[PDB]
Amino acid sequence: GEDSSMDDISAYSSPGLLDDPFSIEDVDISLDVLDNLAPQ
Amino acid sequence: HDIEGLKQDFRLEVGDILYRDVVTGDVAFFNRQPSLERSSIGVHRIVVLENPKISTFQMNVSACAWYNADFDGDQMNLWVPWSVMSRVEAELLCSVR
Amino acid sequence: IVESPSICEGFVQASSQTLVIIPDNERITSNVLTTFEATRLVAVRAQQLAINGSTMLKKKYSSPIDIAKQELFNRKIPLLVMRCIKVTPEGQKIVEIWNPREMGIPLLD
Amino acid sequence: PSIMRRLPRKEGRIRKSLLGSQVWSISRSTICGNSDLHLDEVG
Ligand SMILES: [Mg+2]
Repeated sequence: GEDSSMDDISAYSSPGLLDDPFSIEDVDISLDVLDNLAPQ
Repeated sequence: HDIEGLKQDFRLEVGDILYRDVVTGDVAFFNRQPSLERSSIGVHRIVVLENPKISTFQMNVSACAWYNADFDGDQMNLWVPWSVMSRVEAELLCSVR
Repeated sequence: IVESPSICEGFVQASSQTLVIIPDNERITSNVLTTFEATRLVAVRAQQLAINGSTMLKKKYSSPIDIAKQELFNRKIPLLVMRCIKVTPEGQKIVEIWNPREMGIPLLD
Repeated sequence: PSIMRRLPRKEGRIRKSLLGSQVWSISRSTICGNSDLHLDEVG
């Protein structure tokens, strides 16, 4: 009960935690020219 | 053949293909992303800026309505047709008029 | 009973077609070239001039594109427009052949 | 690495290689104003 050699690694983090509305996935625009989307 | 590697030819032979520099009056496809409208790609007549200090694509402010563009840092693509078939099609179909 | 596949089916090669030209008095499509058709005619003629260079145009021009445009405008272009109307299941390919030297040209110069 | 993972997403085979294309003979630069150019002209 005191052993820590086989503790879950994912339990050291904070425990616990379809389309992204903000991701430009269907927009085919170059990543070097994204300033065209600036609100201006 | 490169043009520096040949200098003994007095002229060109009929049938050769010469790749020449882009001059004033050539048509060019001019595009701003995202291309949401049909006017997002238009064909413009090229004016070559002889000042070596200029690196920008310059256009009239009244042409910005085609591309939804402005001059706050937008970048636009430009390719010049070289083949005859695409260079005919640029003039007759894709001209911004 | 539905037995093993036979050679009568399994053909990948589509059978050849017969080009059926609609008689000139029964043509339904417009007698005016579309902008697409005129552009295609000029482009094809200009490329072929870049290949051959033989034209019957009286005036002299320094570009294949100018020669092709003037051939279209002066009704001297050696090309035809074939408008494919239908492909019949019995093999026929019904098309309309249009002579661009006697059609209306939409382009301007 | 798998054969069928090459297809699906925006960076996949269909959307990146077939529906779009890297091309030669093209240029890009910042755009600028010029009131001496006609509407159908580009500097
Ligand atoms: Mg901007």
